[PDB]
Amino acid sequence: ALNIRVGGTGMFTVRMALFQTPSYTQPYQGSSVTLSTEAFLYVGTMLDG
Amino acid sequence: PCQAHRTLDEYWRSTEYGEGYACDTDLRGWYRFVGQGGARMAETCVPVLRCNTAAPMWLNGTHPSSDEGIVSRKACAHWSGHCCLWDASVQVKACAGGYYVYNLTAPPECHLAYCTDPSSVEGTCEECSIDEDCKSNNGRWHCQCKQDFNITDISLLEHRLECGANDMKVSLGKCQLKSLGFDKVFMYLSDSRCSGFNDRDNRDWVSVVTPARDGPCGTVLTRNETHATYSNTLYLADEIIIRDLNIKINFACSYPLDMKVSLKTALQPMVS
Amino acid sequence: PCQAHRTLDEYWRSTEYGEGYACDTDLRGWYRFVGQGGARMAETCVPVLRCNTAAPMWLNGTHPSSDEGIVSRKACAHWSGHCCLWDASVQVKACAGGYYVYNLTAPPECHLAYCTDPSSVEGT
Ligand SMILES: *[C@@H]1O[C@H](CO)[C@@H](O[C@@H]2O[C@H](CO)[C@@H](O[C@@H]3O[C@H](CO)[C@@H](O)[C@H](O[C@H]4O[C@H](CO)[C@@H](O)[C@H](O)[C@@H]4O)[C@@H]3O)[C@H](O)[C@H]2NC(C)=O)[C@H](O)[C@H]1NC(C)=O
Ligand SMILES: *[C@@H]1O[C@H](CO)[C@@H](O[C@@H]2O[C@H](CO)[C@@H](O)[C@H](O)[C@H]2NC(C)=O)[C@H](O)[C@H]1NC(C)=O
Ligand SMILES: *[C@@H]1O[C@H](CO)[C@@H](O[C@@H]2O[C@H](CO)[C@@H](O)[C@H](O)[C@H]2NC(C)=O)[C@H](O)[C@H]1NC(C)=O
Ligand SMILES: *[C@@H]1O[C@H](CO)[C@@H](O)[C@H](O)[C@H]1NC(C)=O
Ligand SMILES: *[C@@H]1O[C@H](CO)[C@@H](O)[C@H](O)[C@H]1NC(C)=O
Repeated sequence: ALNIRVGGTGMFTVRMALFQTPSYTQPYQGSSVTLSTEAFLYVGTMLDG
Repeated sequence: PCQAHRTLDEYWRSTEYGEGYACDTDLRGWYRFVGQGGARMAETCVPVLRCNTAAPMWLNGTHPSSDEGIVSRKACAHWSGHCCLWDASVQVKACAGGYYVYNLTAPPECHLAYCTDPSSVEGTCEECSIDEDCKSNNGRWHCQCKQDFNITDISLLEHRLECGANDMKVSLGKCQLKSLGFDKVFMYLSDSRCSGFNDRDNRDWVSVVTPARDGPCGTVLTRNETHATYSNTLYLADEIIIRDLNIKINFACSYPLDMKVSLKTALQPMVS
Repeated sequence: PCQAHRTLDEYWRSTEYGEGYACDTDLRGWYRFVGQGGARMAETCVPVLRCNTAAPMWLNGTHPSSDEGIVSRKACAHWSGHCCLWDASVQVKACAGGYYVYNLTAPPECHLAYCTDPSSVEGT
């Protein structure tokens, strides 16, 4: 029996979504978002790794 | 030869036509049979009274394969119930692609003409990939790959491993394996239910897809403080059984645990 | 319409909520507002920076009474101090019972979302 040893290196996929709303239902498709300091931000990081 | 010839778009030369009188003595040069009559001229002595002629003719022997050069055949003529009663000189030459060119001469007397069988119009060569030459063997076109693809040992075998996020897959260009001596391969994981399959992206490949999980195909996950590796074993053989030259591909690719994100949308504050 | 609509249960949509940045650029179709936020939406231009939105909207005019059919209204957008500075098109229709439906269309620009006043959950 002959044994060959090879391999690789892969990266998991992880993102963020700028959730327009609290409770994190809808992400953001834009590129420039303009708020006032008093407004809250609702974000997170998701994992399709 | 292959570039200097005349065509004959005639549907009446087929071996299905009822009967006729026309005889060929004005046929002079190299010809490319094209149309519903046929692309190749007959291989067996067709029964008498066919091909729009009382005494149809045929080529004895077989059509040459690809890459042979000039070949000489003696076309026979069937008449009076005795196959190959009259004889003529013909010169058959294959060509790059699915056609032939013939040195068509005048038979000794009238009432002699050539036929065309349906031949292998169904058989095509586009099914051969771009790296597969349009070769032929005994008149049947096959896909012989690059002769340059010649590797003797097995250590030099090419392994296309990309470690995708969801799963890892090991690919093998089937040209190198067919040059290695396996007309058909059998990629067996730790569980043989994980048999490989063919796929084409830039050339011919056969590949095994192993999910990047612990156990789904007997996959062994081994995670240390830094990374996490999936280690399994693959098995190759040209047949169902193995008697010598055991093949074991112990591939393992590892994913990270510390890793980063930044948002793709600019944000702008405004305050009084 | 009254049978073909999508339920919306959001407690943050109320005019009472502090502020956010929602813009309903994807809300397609007819919607039935439910929850503590309210079943009917805001009838007046709520003061700016509310309803989890920098610039929330309001339906100008009144809700249609029962047996009114398809009613076309234009949703006004209070922003920068000018109530109804931007406009949208809505189609509010009465429904059997104490609830309504709306034809909510995407705002021309983001930071534009709807509200729901407490309305008349008391009115039974
Ligand atoms: C925890 O486990 C992880 C994952 O298994 C491990 O990371 C590994 O570190 C070792 C030790 O350095 C690497 O070993 C490889 O060995 C050979 C040569 O000995 C080569 O394949 C590698 O060098 C290559 O590095 C680059 C890779 O493209 C290139 O510059 C070039 O190909 C080089 O030849 C390397 O030395 C092994 O690769 C990593 N695993 C990876 C990167 O996936 C880690 O060390 C472990 N931690 C412990 C045990 O504490
Ligand atoms: C087919 O090929 C032959 C040989 O290349 C061509 O020439 C004939 O060659 C033989 C042998 O030397 C001569 O005896 C004949 O006289 C040649 N034939 C002619 C017609 O000149 C031949 O011409 C080719 N036939 C056709 C029909 O193209
Ligand atoms: C609300 O009602 C309108 C009117 O039936 C729906 O259809 C729109 O009608 C106008 C006028 O013809 C068209 O210009 C629009 O393109 C139509 N919209 C669509 C999406 O086809 C409208 O769809 C309804 N809106 C909602 C949100 O339910
Ligand atoms: C033509 O080929 C056939 C088939 O093999 C053979 O019987 C015949 O003898 C051949 N003709 C000559 C003149 O040899
Ligand atoms: C919406 O209604 C309000 C209140 O009656 C009114 O001030 C405003 O002009 C209306 N908008 C349009 C576009 O007519």
